[PDB]
Amino acid sequence: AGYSPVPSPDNTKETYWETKAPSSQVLGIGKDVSSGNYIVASVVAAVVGAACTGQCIPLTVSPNPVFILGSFLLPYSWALHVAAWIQRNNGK
Amino acid sequence: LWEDGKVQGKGLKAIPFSDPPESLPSDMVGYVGFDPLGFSTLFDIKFLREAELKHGRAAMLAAAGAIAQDIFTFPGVTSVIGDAKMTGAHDAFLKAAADGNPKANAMSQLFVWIGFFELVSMPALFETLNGGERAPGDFYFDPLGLGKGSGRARMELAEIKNGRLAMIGIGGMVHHYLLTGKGPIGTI
Amino acid sequence: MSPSVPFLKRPVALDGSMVGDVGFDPLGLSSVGDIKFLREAELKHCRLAMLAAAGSMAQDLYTFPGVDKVIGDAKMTAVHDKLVSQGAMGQLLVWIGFAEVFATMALFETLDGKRAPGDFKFDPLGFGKNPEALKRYQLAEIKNGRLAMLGFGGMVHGYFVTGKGPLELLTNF
Amino acid sequence: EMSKAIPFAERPAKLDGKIPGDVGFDPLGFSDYYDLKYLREAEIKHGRICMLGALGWLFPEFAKLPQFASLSTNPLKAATELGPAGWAQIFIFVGALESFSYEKIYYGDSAPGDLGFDPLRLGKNPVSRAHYEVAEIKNGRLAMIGLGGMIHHSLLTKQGAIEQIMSQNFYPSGFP
Ligand code: CLA
Ligand code: KC2
Ligand SMILES: CC1=C(C#C/C(C)=C/C=C/C(C)=C/C=C/C=C(C)/C=C/C=C(\C)C#CC2=C(C)C[C@@H](O)CC2(C)C)C(C)(C)C[C@H](O)C1
Ligand SMILES: CC1=C(C#C/C(C)=C/C=C/C(C)=C/C=C/C=C(C)/C=C/C=C(\C)C#CC2=C(C)C[C@@H](O)CC2(C)C)C(C)(C)C[C@H](O)C1
Ligand SMILES: CC1=C(C#C/C(C)=C/C=C/C(C)=C/C=C/C=C(C)/C=C/C=C(C)/C=C/C2=C(C)CCCC2(C)C)C(C)(C)C[C@H](O)C1
Ligand SMILES: CC1=CCCC(C)(C)[C@H]1/C=C/C(C)=C/C=C/C(C)=C/C=C/C=C(C)/C=C/C=C(C)/C=C/C1=C(C)CCCC1(C)C
Ligand SMILES: CC1=CCCC(C)(C)[C@H]1/C=C/C(C)=C/C=C/C(C)=C/C=C/C=C(C)/C=C/C=C(C)/C=C/C1=C(C)CCCC1(C)C
Repeated sequence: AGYSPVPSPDNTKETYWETKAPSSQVLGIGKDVSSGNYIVASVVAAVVGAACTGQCIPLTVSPNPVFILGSFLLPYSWALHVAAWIQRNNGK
Repeated sequence: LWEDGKVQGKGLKAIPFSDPPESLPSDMVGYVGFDPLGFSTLFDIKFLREAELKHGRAAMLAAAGAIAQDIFTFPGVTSVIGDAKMTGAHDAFLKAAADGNPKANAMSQLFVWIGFFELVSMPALFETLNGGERAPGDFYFDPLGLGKGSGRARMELAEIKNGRLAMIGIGGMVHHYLLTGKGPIGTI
Repeated sequence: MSPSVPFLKRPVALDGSMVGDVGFDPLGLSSVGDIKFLREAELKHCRLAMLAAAGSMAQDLYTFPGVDKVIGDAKMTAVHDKLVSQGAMGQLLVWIGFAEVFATMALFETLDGKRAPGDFKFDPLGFGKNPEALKRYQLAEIKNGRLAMLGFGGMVHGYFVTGKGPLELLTNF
Repeated sequence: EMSKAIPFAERPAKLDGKIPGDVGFDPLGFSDYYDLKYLREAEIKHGRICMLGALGWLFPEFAKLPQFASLSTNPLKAATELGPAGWAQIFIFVGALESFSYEKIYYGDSAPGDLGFDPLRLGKNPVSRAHYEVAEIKNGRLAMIGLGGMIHHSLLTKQGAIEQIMSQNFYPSGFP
């Protein structure tokens, strides 16, 4: 009980949840984004990332930087659609 | 011409022996009581009406454009796409784009701009589905103020009916082209 | 609502307070992030892009003595590429980076609420005093900067398509 | 007190015969341990899967989509031949369908197997609805059995069901 208080970064809120969905403070900068916005973002990111990955699957010795960058949207789309589900069940 | 009892809505029943689904609303413009396969039960009628109006507008444009292309083609397009009609013109423009003629990027420009409008309007569909003020199809684009007040009833029903007719007509046009190779005018 | 896009709801973040706010955010990019940060970015881009557009036109018209020998027939991005080797672009980068470190301090102040976005207290000739004037000149700055972003994009991409600078292009087409 | 299915054994306590497709058949007593509603939903889903599977095990032997004409009449060989992209699209379609089932199971209460899919409104008449519920359960059971048999027959003979019947190689030669 004598332990020193644990320092945490500024603006650290309580994110623990036993509800159906987290509190939308889990989504940070995107907490105020709409669920429809997240859905469209996830679909667009999935399509673009899949296309840019297919444009690089037989990787050459000089891959396109824009295709490399866009391929990171397929992993991004997963988080986007998770956020979409979170934001649909939190009222938005 | 809302004519809720004559041309749309209320007891209007396309199929006398089978009643319409409970989900289908009578208040929607163009309600003849037609939904035998119960699509309205499966999907939100707001989404279906947005889709119907978008399809009707695209098909009306496509039919009018097929007629216009068959009767007239702008000065110079013949140089870039030879003689091409209907979907042949689409394929020809894409072909020339691949061939490297900079003049043949019409379809790419069309896609860019139409997709820009669709991307910026998608939130409108989401807001409509989320119980927003917007009706399924109204984009508030009435510059000339043609449909204002009394006309709205007939204008909306006319839009839907002409759009359905154009949906059928453009399909007929495209398939007649695929078989005969002619245009909407050549066939007739 | 949304006067700009009449078929979309007014953006939640945008209340119409800021200059040049026509409720334009169809994709909802103001919901993500802080609107002060986005306004600082917008004014940075506005000023940079309008300087860039005026510079493109002015380089097309006039060039300083002895630059023709260094750059040859290069225009626009070709001038960039040519003078990176010479070292001009490096010196510009050094000095702009100095100014931008201090602008980093300014942005950190803005996010804390101390500084209004885009306000560096740069008014030598003293144009903006009549609070009315500054209120007009702010709207004019935003509008001209937006027009200039679009204009510089058009100039650079016209150079890409044709290889001609803005006014040289406009003369012949 | 006594099971209908097994007249010489006592009726399972949870299976009182009220639920559709109940004849008191539970010799190993799954209903006592596991949640009966979950079991009913699982049975209905398996029956639907196997009804479609049994139909599609034989349909390609009668007609094929023009795109997949080359693919073998053997359903397993056709599965191998389809390729990742088409299988990925089928998987996405199935997962989109199963999102609704996920919602109805974990975040909703409803009649087992009720996902709201009744576009043709064939279930409004209560008597026809009862017959259709029992018919769905029983056709699903028969399809489960038949499709398991079909999968094993295709494994053995390396041919389609109709082809196996026509060639009359009903009997095995050993393990593959
Ligand atoms: C709809 C159900 C169905 C049908 C119509 C068929 C049809 C067929 N199967 Mg079978 N099969 C089925 C389900 C079915 N199967 C299932 C669910 C499995 C397990 C996954 C199998 C596993 C299987 C294998 C492994 C093989 C077949 C094979 C065959 C073929 C030859 C059968 C044969 O030789 O019978 C002979 C019949 C018997 C030996 C009868 C079993 C012996 C006991 C003593 C019978 C007891 C009778 C008793 C009264 C039953 C009820 C008692 C209870 C009420 C207390 C034939 C096309 C063969 C094949 O195609 O080879 C290429 C083959 O090798 N099947
Ligand atoms: C008014 C201000 C001014 C500016 C802002 C400016 C900017 C730049 C830049 C931009 C980054 C470059 C890259 C550049 C390059 C050269 N300048 Mg120049 N210059 C200015 C003034 C003069 C004057 C007065 C002279 C001169 C010259 C040269 C020569 C010589 C070439 C040679 O002789 O081989 C070269 C290579 C001399 C010359 O020859 O001019 C006929 C000369 O006398 N410059 N100069
Ligand atoms: C604030 C302040 C001060 C200051 C200051 C300063 C230095 C202010 C400088 C302001 C400037 C340089 C503004 C420039 C705006 C340029 C625009 C809008 C260009 C648009 C181009 C377009 C649309 C285009 C185009 C085109 C395209 C795309 C295609 C091309 O083929 C050609 C074409 C042309 C047709 C002072 C010094 C007074 C002191 C004061 O105490 C504080
Ligand atoms: C929900 C709903 C709808 C619906 C629907 C639909 C589409 C319903 C579809 C139902 C289907 C396709 C049912 C298929 C059942 C197949 C069975 C039972 C096969 C058994 C095979 C056996 C026993 C075998 C075998 C064999 C084996 C194993 C070995 C072989 O040697 C011999 C043999 C071949 C005999 C619609 C869309 C109308 C909407 C409406 O609002 C309600
Ligand atoms: C551009 C392009 C292309 C293209 C293309 C395009 C644009 C293709 C478009 C195809 C279209 C629009 C097809 C429409 C079919 C409509 C049917 C069958 C309606 C049936 C209605 C019935 C049966 C009604 C029945 C009845 C009902 C329901 C109600 C009342 C009574 C009645 C009305 C009789 C390609 C494909 C060539 C490729 C090319 O490389 C690029
Ligand atoms: C500029 C400078 C001067 C002095 C000091 C200072 C630190 C400031 C320094 C700054 C340096 C900076 C900011 C460097 C930044 C560099 C960065 C971020 C480099 C990133 C490189 C990443 C690369 C290639 C990634 C390529 C990825 C590939 C192929 C992936 C492959 C694949 C893809 C894309 C899809 C299919 C699967 C497969 C084949 C595996
Ligand atoms: C994943 C994979 C790996 C390798 C194979 C393959 C490529 C096909 C692929 C897929 C495999 C799949 C989907 C396999 C599925 C297997 C299936 C569905 C097997 C089914 C087995 C069914 C059996 C025994 C049923 C036995 C029924 C019995 C006694 C009934 C007896 C009864 C009678 C006679 C009277 C009344 C009482 C009672 C008990 C009902």
